[PDB]
Amino acid sequence: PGSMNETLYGDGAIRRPSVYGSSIENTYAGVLSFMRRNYTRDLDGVDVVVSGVPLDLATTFRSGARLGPSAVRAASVQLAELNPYPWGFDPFDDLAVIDYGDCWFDAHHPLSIKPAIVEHARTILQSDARMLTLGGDHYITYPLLIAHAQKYGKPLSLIHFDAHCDTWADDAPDSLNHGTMFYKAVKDGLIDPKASVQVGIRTWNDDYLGINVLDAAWVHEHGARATLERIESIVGGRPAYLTFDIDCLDPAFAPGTGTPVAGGLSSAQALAIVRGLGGVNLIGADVVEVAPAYDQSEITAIAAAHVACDLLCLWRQRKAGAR
Amino acid sequence: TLYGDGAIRRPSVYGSSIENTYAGVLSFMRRNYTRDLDGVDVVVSGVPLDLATTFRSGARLGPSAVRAASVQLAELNPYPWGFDPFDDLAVIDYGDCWFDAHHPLSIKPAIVEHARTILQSDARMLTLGGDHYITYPLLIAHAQKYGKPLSLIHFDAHCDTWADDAPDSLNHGTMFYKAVKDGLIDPKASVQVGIRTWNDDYLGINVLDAAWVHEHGARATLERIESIVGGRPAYLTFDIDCLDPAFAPGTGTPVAGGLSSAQALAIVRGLGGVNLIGADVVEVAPAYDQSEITAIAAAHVACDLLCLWRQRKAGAR
Amino acid sequence: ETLYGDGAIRRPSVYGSSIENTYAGVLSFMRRNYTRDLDGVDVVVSGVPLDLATTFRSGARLGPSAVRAASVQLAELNPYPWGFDPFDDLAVIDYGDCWFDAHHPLSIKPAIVEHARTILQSDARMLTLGGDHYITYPLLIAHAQKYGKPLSLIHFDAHCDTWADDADSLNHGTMFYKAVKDGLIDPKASVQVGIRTWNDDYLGINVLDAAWVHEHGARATLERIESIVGGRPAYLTFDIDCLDPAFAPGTGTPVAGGLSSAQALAIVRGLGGVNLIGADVVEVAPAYDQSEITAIAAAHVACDLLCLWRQRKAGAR
Amino acid sequence: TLYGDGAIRRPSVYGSSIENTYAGVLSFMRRNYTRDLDGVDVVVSGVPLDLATTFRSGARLGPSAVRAASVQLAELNPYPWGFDPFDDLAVIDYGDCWFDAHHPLSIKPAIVEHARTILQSDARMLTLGGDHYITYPLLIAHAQKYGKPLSLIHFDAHCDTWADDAPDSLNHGTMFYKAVKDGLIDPKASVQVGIRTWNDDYLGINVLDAAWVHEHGARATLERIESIVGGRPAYLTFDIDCLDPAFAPGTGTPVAGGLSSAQALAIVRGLGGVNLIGADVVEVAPAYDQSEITAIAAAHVACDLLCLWRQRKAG
Amino acid sequence: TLYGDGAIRRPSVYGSSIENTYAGVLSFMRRNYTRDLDGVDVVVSGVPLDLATTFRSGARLGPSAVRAASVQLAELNPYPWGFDPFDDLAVIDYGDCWFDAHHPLSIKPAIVEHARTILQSDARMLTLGGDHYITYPLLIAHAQKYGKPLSLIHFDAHCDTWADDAPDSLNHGTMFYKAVKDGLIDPKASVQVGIRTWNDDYLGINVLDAAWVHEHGARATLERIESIVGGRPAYLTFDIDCLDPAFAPGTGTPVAGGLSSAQALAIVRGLGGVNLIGADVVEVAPAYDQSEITAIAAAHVACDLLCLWRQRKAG
Amino acid sequence: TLYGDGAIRRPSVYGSSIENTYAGVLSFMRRNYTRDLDGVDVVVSGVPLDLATTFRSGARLGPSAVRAASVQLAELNPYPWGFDPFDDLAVIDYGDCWFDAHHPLSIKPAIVEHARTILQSDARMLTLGGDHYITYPLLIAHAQKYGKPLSLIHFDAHCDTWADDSLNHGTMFYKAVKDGLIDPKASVQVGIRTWNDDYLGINVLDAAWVHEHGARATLERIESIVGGRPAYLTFDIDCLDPAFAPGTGTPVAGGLSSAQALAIVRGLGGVNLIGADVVEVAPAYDQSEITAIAAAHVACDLLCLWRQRKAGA
Ligand SMILES: [Mn+2]
Ligand SMILES: [Mn+2]
Ligand SMILES: [Mn+2]
Ligand SMILES: [Mn+2]
Ligand SMILES: [Mn+2]
Ligand SMILES: [Mn+2]
Ligand SMILES: [Mn+2]
Ligand SMILES: [Mn+2]
Ligand SMILES: [Mn+2]
Ligand SMILES: [Mn+2]
Ligand SMILES: [Mn+2]
Ligand SMILES: [Mn+2]
Repeated sequence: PGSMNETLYGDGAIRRPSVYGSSIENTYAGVLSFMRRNYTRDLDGVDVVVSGVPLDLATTFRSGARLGPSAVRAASVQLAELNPYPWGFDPFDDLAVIDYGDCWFDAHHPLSIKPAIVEHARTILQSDARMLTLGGDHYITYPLLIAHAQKYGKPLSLIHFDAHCDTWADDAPDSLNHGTMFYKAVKDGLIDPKASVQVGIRTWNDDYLGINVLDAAWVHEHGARATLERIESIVGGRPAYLTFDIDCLDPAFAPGTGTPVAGGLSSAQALAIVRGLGGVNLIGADVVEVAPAYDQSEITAIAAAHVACDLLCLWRQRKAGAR
Repeated sequence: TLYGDGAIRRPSVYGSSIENTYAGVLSFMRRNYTRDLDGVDVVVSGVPLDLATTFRSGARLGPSAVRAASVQLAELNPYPWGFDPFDDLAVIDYGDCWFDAHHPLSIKPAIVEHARTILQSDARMLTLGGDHYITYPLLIAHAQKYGKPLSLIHFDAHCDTWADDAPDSLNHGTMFYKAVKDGLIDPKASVQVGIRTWNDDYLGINVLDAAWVHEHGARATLERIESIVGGRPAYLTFDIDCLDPAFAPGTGTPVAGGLSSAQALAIVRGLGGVNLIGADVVEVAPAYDQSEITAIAAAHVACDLLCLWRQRKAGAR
Repeated sequence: ETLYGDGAIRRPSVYGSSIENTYAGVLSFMRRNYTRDLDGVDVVVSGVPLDLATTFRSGARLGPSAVRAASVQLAELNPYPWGFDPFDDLAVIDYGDCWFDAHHPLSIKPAIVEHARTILQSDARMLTLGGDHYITYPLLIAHAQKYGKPLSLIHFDAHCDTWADDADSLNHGTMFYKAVKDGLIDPKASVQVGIRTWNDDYLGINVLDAAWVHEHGARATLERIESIVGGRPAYLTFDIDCLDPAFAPGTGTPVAGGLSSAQALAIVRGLGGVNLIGADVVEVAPAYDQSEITAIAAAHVACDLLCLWRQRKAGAR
Repeated sequence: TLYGDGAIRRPSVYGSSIENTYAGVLSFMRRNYTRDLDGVDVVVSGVPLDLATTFRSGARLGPSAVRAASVQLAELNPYPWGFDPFDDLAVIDYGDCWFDAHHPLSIKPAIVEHARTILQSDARMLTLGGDHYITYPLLIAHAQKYGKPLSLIHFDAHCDTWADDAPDSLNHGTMFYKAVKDGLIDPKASVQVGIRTWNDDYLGINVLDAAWVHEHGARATLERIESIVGGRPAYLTFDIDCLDPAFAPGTGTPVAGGLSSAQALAIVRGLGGVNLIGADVVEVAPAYDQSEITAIAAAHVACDLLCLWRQRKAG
Repeated sequence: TLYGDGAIRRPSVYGSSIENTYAGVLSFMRRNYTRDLDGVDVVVSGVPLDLATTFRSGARLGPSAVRAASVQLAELNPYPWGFDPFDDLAVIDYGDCWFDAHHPLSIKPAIVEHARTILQSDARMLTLGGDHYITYPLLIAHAQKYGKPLSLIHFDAHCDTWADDAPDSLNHGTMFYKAVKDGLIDPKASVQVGIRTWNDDYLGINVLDAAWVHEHGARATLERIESIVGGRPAYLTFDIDCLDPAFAPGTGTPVAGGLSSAQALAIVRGLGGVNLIGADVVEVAPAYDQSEITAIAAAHVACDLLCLWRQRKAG
Repeated sequence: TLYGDGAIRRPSVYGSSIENTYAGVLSFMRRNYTRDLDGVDVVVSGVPLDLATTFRSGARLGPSAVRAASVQLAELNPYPWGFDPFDDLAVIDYGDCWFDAHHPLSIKPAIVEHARTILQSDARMLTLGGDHYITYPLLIAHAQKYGKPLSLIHFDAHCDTWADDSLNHGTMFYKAVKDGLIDPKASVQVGIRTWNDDYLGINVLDAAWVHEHGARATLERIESIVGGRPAYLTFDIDCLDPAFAPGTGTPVAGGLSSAQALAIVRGLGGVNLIGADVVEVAPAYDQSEITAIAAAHVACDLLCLWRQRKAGA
């Protein structure tokens, strides 16, 4: 440890002295941080912080998303072995990404959870790192948006991939519900519906609150490039937060989720869209609702890890293009 | 509005109740459990058969798997419909066709009698399988009420028209050969969709194979189905193995290269002008299902069929 | 006038069994009548689908449905070794579930207390299916109202659930600490069986740890339980994680070195002289179950509890 | 000695071959695949039936599951026997009894004829199920050969003696009522082990219930079995649901409170005194199995039965 | 016409037998189990290797999983072909290549010798893996027979051409770098289909990545393949991880955004103009499979390869 | 006290932190992830090998599965011990032994060097497998430090003493005996239920023997056999019946319960325990983590034995 010209074969997440660079791993072993990034709470010189919020108390059907962050970390091992495709660079050579670990909260006092998540995000945002957050159920995005609006102003543009709009009316602000937190976000003025977009939608709301909806059928009909171009058109250059609910994907591709809805996107379609979002002013992102107890050979977590990897690459390109 | 267990508490056959999605009585889409058919528009029932299967068994548990997989569909108005179908359409869950499996020759007449009983009420039947053999006695009873020959709209990897001249045989792969021979269905005005297995003699039934559907798309498939059946009385039978094993792992005879659930639902949703007299959704085998995704796709098909009947009940189509 | 299929929704009487295909039919607990009418009822089975108090894996919210599905074989034959059909003499119904607004978690405790209050007003016994173990605390509140306090608790669990907690908290590991402080249970006349986790302060409750049960045997364990509770009113709470993970993999907090189902059932079946006022069977998490074996073991415990009540109603004990 | 695929390569019915455990032709314990019965001591075959089941289906795939689960048993001499039984005992894998499931009344006579054919060779049959109904037509053929009544040694959570006066029903829970009423088995000289379900009329068959076995132990159970059957021609039928669901989750009718595989194997291994004329191992349902543990326990039972016959042949 | 267990009963290498789909000897598509190669057109064999894997192990059980998954394909004429290929094409199941895993340096020559032996008969090889490393020693033997350099048609999420200058290494991700360096395959006349991982140096092999296939479709892809290989002797190697993890979860290195089985089969079925000299289907890992869907997709690919050979024999 | 991710945040190697059981960094029993061995009593490390397996592969993922399965054990004082071992015993998670799998002849010396390096610190090794072959190079390193011959306490359905450069998880204890690493007369195998023509004079308490005579009789026989000799304990999870340990490469019916196995291990406080491993967990075959959970319990109890021995010294 620390010896001159020490080669780092294995366990880079706990051994690498710098936030930059990859190191050799056996894919089936080694410390399982997200894409093997350094485990640390030190935020100096960091561009992106990956962290987990292991919540499933706000779920309406199956529970299990509390284990989502660990599942996505475990599923990210192969993505660490090679330069991401089609990017063809190692993003960690010039993008400083760490794994913070998780947002602790006291589940047994559930009204403390929302402020715990706001404070977690507030703390990270004081560093000027971007947040890439692994869920956990979709409720987490509401306090994340609160903290993001503090830093980046309001209203924000939301880019929301989901089978569900999560904007069903809820007359109780204090409720812990993964299906009504974007109703609250709109009512709080956190997000601008006319400059926001929901992609892969295939469930019904009497009032989508004026948010642009590109439903699953629309995506299938028009294709990924058309979808990507419509997203760019809607958000323009506004500060945008991207929230990816893995149940956007068809249950064939994402069986490991609490509220599966037939007729969704393939991972190919979703990734083609995410990979093309380089023109967007992406301020923060999350990937939510992975429930490993319902996963099958980790395929859901693997797809979630790919989304997260492509989000990192988008940030690498933004940093490298401004250099 | 009632909170919890609407299937056993609502005094009316109409309307939805508030449920926790992970609890409450598990009838199909939470509809009232009852054997009283008076004023009912659609009867959901199960026929828990797998004795006719040629590969894996397990379809005998299909009806309970489809009921359990229907809980999310009861929470919201179906998409893209945007109505609660149960405000205007009276749908009940009858429970199941009982039969003595240990006397398997008694099974065909038990299914015919189950259907004859329900059809006496003028309700439509939406039947959950069970293996595909069940559709043959169901068609016998439907031909009694609606006349013959019927148009068959058949989603499946398999034609189920392989030759079989033994009448009393119990085979999920030959009952539509028997159906054509009995004059129950008109091959020229029938259509098989998603086919990807070989028969030397498809009996003149129109076939839109899986490769055809992939090449031409859902709208083209839908329009070809409409062209073939026209205004004729039609029975729709959906074998979940129509879908690729990726979308429907939970089935007895999986065949690679099938439809997505997005394709299949796009087709079914567009069939509202068809004179659908009855329907079934078969071959769900929960022992081979993975996180219920097969049963979920089956429940979506069943839900869309109810929405087609709601539009017709309401005078829209 | 024996009915064939779907007895739970068809029998006019609360007494008696019907013929079912084991793989079909309405899935109430042991096929008992689904009803909210408590008149003349001896035991009410209900679910409380909670998992918000869990400390490791979630999933117990689906426990009640899993235990119901797992009870189908128990309905087919007279329970063994009893050799009677308990439902000829004991009126048992399935009430469905306690509804609650999960998104307002502070409302859950009073919802469960009210559910139990309502049922206990009928003088039926409650046999409650969990759900995480927190449900037992509000169940005890309601039971102590009816039957007096302090009650004797017979608690099967790998966990004492008596770890100190100073605060309205929702925790399946601290509710028996609250129960003791509230004066709901008498520690000296209470017993915890299968314990294999550490507490600095077991609150004077008698502990028969898993190793003690293995060393002394089921008969010794039963007799020690009986000695501890004597003739006092007792509530029996069975956390399925009492059983070793080999027998009960489907649970949120599995701990190695537990009881077999043979051991647990030998104990429960022998508790016929105890004044059991109520009971529950908790912590079944079907997402972690394997070929339903956990839910099957839970259903067997519940069945035996019913048989104990039948024997008491019948004057045999 | 041959390397790989001994089941399709060995010219002799005797002897073992070197296999990679994770490859090679999957006959039962790698035995020769053949229909030639000349000079054979034991014929292993499958009857892939699950049409007679009352709860979960799946036992139709039992024989293939058991064969796949037997790979490790072929690698070493069985324990505690410590001999390779195939050096002295000629055992083949016949494959399966074919039947037309779509004509279900043809199944019973197909199984009788399957057994009658093999029994003409004087080999013993070790049959892999398949649901328990298969034991009834197997007993019909065995009674033809060995005389009636036979002694039945029956390991099961279920007595399978519930009344059923329709002879041609296909029911895995009533076929031993038919066997008793037909005079195929002598109830007074038969025994049921691991029982933990209720019948109002056990037909006078001796029952050693699961609780009894737990209380008294394998040695006591074994000795009671011997006392009941004495030297009478005995058929052993092992329903894997005798084992607790923890040990045998892969079965159609799981009942809590069962035997461990340690208990069952200790009993079976001790049966060298029994005049064992034929046996089966039934109700493995691989769709419900978990990491093959049920099929593994079933393959162990079958292996031990082969070892019992090796010992009897030597004595 | 025989009823049941045709793999061990048919005296001729041609023709099909009646099987219960859920029973019967489990050779690949029920073909005769034999090591006799006289008059044989195609030999199916397994190479149960996973020592060369970089992530999950489990491919060692691939050959048995693909054989089990092939039962339905044997019941009907393959679609859309509409003929029984086994009436005109003599296909056998050889069993597996045995190797001493405990001496891993012996594995490569064992596989070369397995292939050399089979190829002396002029039968084509259709080989079931096993991890992708197997294709390297297979290409060595194929180059001995058919000359060097061969055209490679490679379906995979991975190029397997990452640099590796240690000769004796056992690595499923570097063996095609070795194949190119050894002059076994011609990069300019080879093609990799479904690629979605990065290499700084694809060695000039033509790449049609997963995104390209999704954009342009099966017909455009198959036509580009034909254009690249022309009439050169071509070896087809199909890594099941070419398919998206939704269709092929049972594999050691799953990568999102892959092909459907509909796309892959449409391409493979269209390759009748290619001078196909041998083929393999690799990386099925049944411990990670879900209701056999991966092994089923793999069996479908193998079936279609057999139908291509039947057509080429007829031409 | 820290709330969450103690494995990467605690400045001291002693003490526990508050964790949500379903979250936080997944080191073994949440111990500090570090390669600094100064002042360390026990080093937990993984050796993710399955190249030596004879049936199912999958043990390469064993160490990660055992780590993940150890989360509940970190929440409470271990039972029946009733102390937090980490207040007095310094335990770290080193991570894993790296090796180049694609050059398999390099693996044995890599494992030896791994152990040699850790043993230079005087910490004890508790190693998570990985297939059983790992114990052979571990024993080589341990015999270098502690002298030849060692006592072996071996829990397994398999004797691994079948007669035999080879990489084989079933022959490495034949080599160990022939190399003079272990003394068979002062060694013991527990749970055995597979056949060898020559058990090499090692004392065997087979599965049936344990079932017949019980855990107390077994543990007393063990203590008797090994006396005060330096002893290495190797626990193959397939010692347990497949009902308790389905997640393993070579499952054999008729095995021990976790209750039996833990009763035996917990009672081994008189043994001069110099090193230990827990091997053959294959998570691809595990069912609701039960195999990995039993393996984590065995490892926890080994830590508790060392805590007691440090206190008794
Ligand atoms: Mn959402
Ligand atoms: Mn959603
Ligand atoms: Mn069909
Ligand atoms: Mn079909
Ligand atoms: Mn508890
Ligand atoms: Mn507990
Ligand atoms: Mn039976
Ligand atoms: Mn039975
Ligand atoms: Mn490859
Ligand atoms: Mn690949
Ligand atoms: Mn070992
Ligand atoms: Mn072992």
